[PDB]
Amino acid sequence: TYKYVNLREPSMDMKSVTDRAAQTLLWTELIRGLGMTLSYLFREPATINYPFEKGPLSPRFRGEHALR
Amino acid sequence: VKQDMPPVGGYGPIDYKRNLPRRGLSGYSMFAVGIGALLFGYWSMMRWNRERRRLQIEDFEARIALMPLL
Repeated sequence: TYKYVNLREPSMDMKSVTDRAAQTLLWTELIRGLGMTLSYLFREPATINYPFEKGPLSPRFRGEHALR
Repeated sequence: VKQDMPPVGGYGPIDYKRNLPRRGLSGYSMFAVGIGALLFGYWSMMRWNRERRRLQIEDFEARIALMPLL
């Protein structure tokens, strides 16, 4: 009913240590973040063109008061 | 009656786990690529610098030939 978040122990072998040193000296995860921003550059933006393009609403919407 | 209910078979799967695909090469590959790039640059620089030294020597001996009239 619970999980140990952030308790994983890093490895020690020469290949994994060389991989970590290469990531340190060459900045791999910074390139990953750059790639994620570059992916978000090529998507369709979710911006509507107000006032020609109103946002969606519901029939239950509460706004100005009126007398019937 | 009519209400908001799930269907008989339920809905589809919904993910809740961290997904990091671990894309990339090993450290040996990138280090070897960097070393090869360094060696190629060093070789090209050695060739162009030797040629530039020869050109500079030629220009200097041209000035040596032109010196006494000046």
